[PDB]
Amino acid sequence: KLSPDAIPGKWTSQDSLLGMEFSGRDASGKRVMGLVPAKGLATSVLLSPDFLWDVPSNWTLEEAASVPVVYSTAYYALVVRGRVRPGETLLIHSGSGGVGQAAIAIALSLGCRVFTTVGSAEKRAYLQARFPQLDSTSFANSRDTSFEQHVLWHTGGKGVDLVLNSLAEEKLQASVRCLATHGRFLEIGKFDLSQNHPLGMAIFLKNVTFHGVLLDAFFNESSADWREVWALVQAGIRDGVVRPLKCTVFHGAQVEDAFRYMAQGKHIGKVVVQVLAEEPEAVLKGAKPKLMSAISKTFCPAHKSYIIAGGLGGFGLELAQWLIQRGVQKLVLTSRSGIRTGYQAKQVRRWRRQGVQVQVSTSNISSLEGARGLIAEAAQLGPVGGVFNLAVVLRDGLLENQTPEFFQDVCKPKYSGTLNLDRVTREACPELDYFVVFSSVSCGRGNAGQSNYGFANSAMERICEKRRHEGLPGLAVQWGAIGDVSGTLPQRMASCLEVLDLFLNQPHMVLSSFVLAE
Amino acid sequence: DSTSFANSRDTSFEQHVLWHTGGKGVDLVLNSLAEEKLQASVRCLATHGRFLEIGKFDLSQNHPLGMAIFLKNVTFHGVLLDAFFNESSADWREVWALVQAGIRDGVVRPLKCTVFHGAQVEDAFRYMAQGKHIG
Amino acid sequence: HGLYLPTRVTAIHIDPATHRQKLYTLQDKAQVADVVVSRWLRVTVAGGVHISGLHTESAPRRQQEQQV
Ligand SMILES: NC(=O)C1=CN([C@@H]2O[C@H](COP(=O)(O)OP(=O)(O)OC[C@H]3O[C@@H](n4cnc5c(N)ncnc54)[C@H](OP(=O)(O)O)[C@@H]3O)[C@@H](O)[C@H]2O)C=CC1
Ligand SMILES: NC(=O)C1=CN([C@@H]2O[C@H](COP(=O)(O)OP(=O)(O)OC[C@H]3O[C@@H](n4cnc5c(N)ncnc54)[C@H](OP(=O)(O)O)[C@@H]3O)[C@@H](O)[C@H]2O)C=CC1
Repeated sequence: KLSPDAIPGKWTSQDSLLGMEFSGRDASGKRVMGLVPAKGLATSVLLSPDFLWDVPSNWTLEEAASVPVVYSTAYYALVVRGRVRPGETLLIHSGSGGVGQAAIAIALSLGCRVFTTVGSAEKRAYLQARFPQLDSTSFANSRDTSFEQHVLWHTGGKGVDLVLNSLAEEKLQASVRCLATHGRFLEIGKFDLSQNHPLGMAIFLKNVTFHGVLLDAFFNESSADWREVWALVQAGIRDGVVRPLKCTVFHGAQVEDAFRYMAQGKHIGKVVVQVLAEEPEAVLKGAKPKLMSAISKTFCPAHKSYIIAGGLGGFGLELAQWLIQRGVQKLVLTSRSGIRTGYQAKQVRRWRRQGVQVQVSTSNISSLEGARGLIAEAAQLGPVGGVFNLAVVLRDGLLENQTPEFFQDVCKPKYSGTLNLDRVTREACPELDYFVVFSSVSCGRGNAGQSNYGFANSAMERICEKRRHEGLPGLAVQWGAIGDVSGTLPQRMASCLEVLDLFLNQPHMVLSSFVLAE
Repeated sequence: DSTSFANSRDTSFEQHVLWHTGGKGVDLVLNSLAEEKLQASVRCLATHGRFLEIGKFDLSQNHPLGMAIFLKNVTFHGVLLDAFFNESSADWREVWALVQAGIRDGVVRPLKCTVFHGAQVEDAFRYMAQGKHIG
Repeated sequence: HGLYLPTRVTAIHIDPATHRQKLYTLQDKAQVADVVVSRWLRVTVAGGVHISGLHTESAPRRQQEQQV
């Protein structure tokens, strides 16, 4: 129901944005609970110390996971934005949920009277048990617009000062009418705001402050304004206002069950996933978390350098875009001509702006001296990680019109180039981890009029097979037809890149991928 | 400076503010203009912006306000000074102290005045009605 | 990245007379109009058209995956 790009900040993953809060052991071993913009569900997280709190000894790490998000947003909405003061009357929707409970705990501490809305009766009972201060006159129904009448009646027709709204459509408009003069409306939902629904401006004749609250801005920006909310949360933690919520714990292996439990909508409290079990020691100073079986996918170090022979060419530019997304921050692209089109300049400028240390080269991998020069440039940038050979020089034609010169021309980039790259990499590349060369189904199946191209592709496979039997990395991917950049339909670049992601992990030497027509 | 001025009767202050601010907008808008001008002014706000509304016409007419502006953190205020007289004296003392401090610090300077004698109060009303006065 | 479709436009102005005035023929027989996009001002102007306040929202991929 939510598009990944809606989350503020540029992630490019299209996934892994799940999770916002966690509780675990700092690198040293202290018990901490943090607040990450995204990527909270994981066996580890990389977060700045400004977003980490210290778990008091009275708490267990299971409890810690419920405090950060709800209490940070509650404090930000009330104390920082609404400037709630003691004795005021405020309305909090969905009191059973975490945000509502944090708002109630903050409000009752100041001495404010509270009106709340709860969908079912058991939620009313639970809230009555949690906060004995509330009476039978402090409740209403969140599933209809009847709470307007309740709040207007019990407040003497005046209304309420603050209203923390999480509802939508007609229920938002109803909550607007409950405001009293000099009221403040704190909006934390995102449906009506996203849809640009209208709000009658006649409510502002009454001195009113309509607040748009989004805690996401703090995670990626506005660091200075964050320390205020951090201090408020810490003071609440020490002063007993911040009490951990109820926690329904699911194991790590049953995460889909946890998501289904959340989806059903029956939970009261905070759903927590137990990635790992807490130990009695107050400071474990452990080395690593326990290992688990997880799908394997490709990533690259930041200090490694990668090379794409024939990179400027269109299959090469999509492969590079894929690589930059997987962490490659220094690159080397080879091409005889150099940047000679608007598209290539656009892409390279964008990558340089992103921080990638791109460098276009003209060294020809055909000549062994050229291969040494290319590897030397990559070494100058950094230790060599991989070598992708995508160079190709087609000279098609039936065997009758083929000649030695055309065969030599086709073979120089692919066969000779791969040989020279292999030799130089063996000599002077210890840290190398990938070595890929691209072939065509014209090699396996065979095609008419491409005998030279087929021969050139086949020889590359042999070098890769030899490399793998010797223990060094190697791989040859035989493609069909690439779409965006035989009797087989063109394959889209998205599918091709996904498949290449799959192939780099398997143990086989030569692989293939093509789509059958009809 | 000369880049701090724009045009009010026309709606050309949107391009000016956006251009000279780098497209970010502004942190605070004190608005006393009409419907189209008001809608143009809201679009000038930056993130975390604040829209102080001292007019009456749009509020009285109950004209609509697109809530998408609130997706960006924003604070929309309806500023009616008259509430201080009917109640909220404790709140009023804050404004009183602010104005007194401004007077005793030099921040508050007296505006220009066009004096009309008592017997010509009708002339004063007409002159203000013409709308050509400064001060 | 991904595909974004229009969902709201604040204001659009069209004027065929100015449009006819703006179009300039290329060296070949084709007729061309020069466009500008100012993201700071949120205006897309070309010939006799003026799009202001365009807002686009990401659309989920159909995931037809017709290619397997
Ligand atoms: N502005 C911002 O940036 C932030 C926004 N929020 C908002 O705060 C609200 C509460 O968030 P959170 O702390 O997770 O609280 P919960 O998700 O626990 O609260 C959900 C509440 O919504 C109602 N509800 C009804 N059906 C469902 C269902 N199927 N699934 C979930 N809820 C259901 C219930 O209240 P009832 O029965 O009374 O209707 C329930 O208690 C959300 O609207 C969230 O978007 C939170 C923090 C930051
Ligand atoms: N995309 C496809 O349809 C399929 C292609 N393949 C193989 O997969 C890869 C995909 O690339 P592809 O889309 O064909 O790219 P192109 O054929 O569009 O371009 C090939 C690239 O190699 C460069 N190149 C050619 N000769 C040399 C040389 N001697 N030294 C350095 N660079 C050189 C070219 O630049 P310049 O000309 O300036 O040197 C260009 O950048 C290739 O290896 C191709 O053979 C196989 C199956 C499917």
